[PDB]
Amino acid sequence: KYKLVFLGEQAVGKTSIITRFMYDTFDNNYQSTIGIDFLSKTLYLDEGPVRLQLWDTAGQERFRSLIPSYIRDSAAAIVVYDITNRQSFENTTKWIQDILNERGKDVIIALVGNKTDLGDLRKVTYEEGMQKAQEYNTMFHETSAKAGHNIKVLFKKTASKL
Ligand SMILES: Nc1nc2c(ncn2[C@@H]2O[C@H](COP(=O)(O)OP(=O)(O)O)[C@@H](O)[C@H]2O)c(=O)[nH]1
Ligand SMILES: [Mg+2]
Repeated sequence: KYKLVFLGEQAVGKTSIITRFMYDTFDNNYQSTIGIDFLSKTLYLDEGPVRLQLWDTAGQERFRSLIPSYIRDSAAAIVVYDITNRQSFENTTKWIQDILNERGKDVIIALVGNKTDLGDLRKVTYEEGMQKAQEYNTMFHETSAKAGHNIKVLFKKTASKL
């Protein structure tokens, strides 16, 4: 079993990405919520099966004292932002630092730009996201939980190198 924690500002798409991967579905009528959740899934890689334990967190500032417990013992950490929201992107550094403080080098980190189906509303370029990821040597991906685009490769890459 490997603990994968999802971090990021409220409403960027953490719950939706997780749902998309778990049941390959999307709630088009889903109106943002506050809460935490745990879900695990087994992925079969051309090397053997890998059990993943996904932690869906609550990123609002009022829950900051819970961050250490979110990240503790994690094998991987996904920092998610919204490509249409500049402020959610500016906060990625904060989340990446929380990860480094708590786990140092013993964790795989991935930076994800979500909501790629709203390209017309993009406020953060792919370039910017990629540079941030390169600054901290993390993985970089842009996804769309709504359309269900480029999400499976994210979990496959994490489950493979970990
Ligand atoms: N257009 C679009 N909306 C999305 C996408 N992912 C999530 N959303 C919507 O954005 C809102 C916030 O998503 P949610 O998963 O609750 O965010 P969380 O706070 O990170 O868990 C919801 O109303 C979702 O339906 C996406 O890829 N595209
Ligand atoms: Mg959520």
